[PDB]
Amino acid sequence: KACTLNCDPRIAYGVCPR
Amino acid sequence: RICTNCCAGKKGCKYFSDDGTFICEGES
Repeated sequence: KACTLNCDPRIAYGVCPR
Repeated sequence: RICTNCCAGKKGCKYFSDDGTFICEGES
């Protein structure tokens, strides 16, 4: 679950469940 | 928040930008 890093260069909102 | 990759950004979860401008279907 989650990540030590990994978090968008410029993205904003995210929806892992579909 | 900002660090690159769809775990929270690009290539892994779906993704929208600022307003809702799409960028990654969690693998793009």
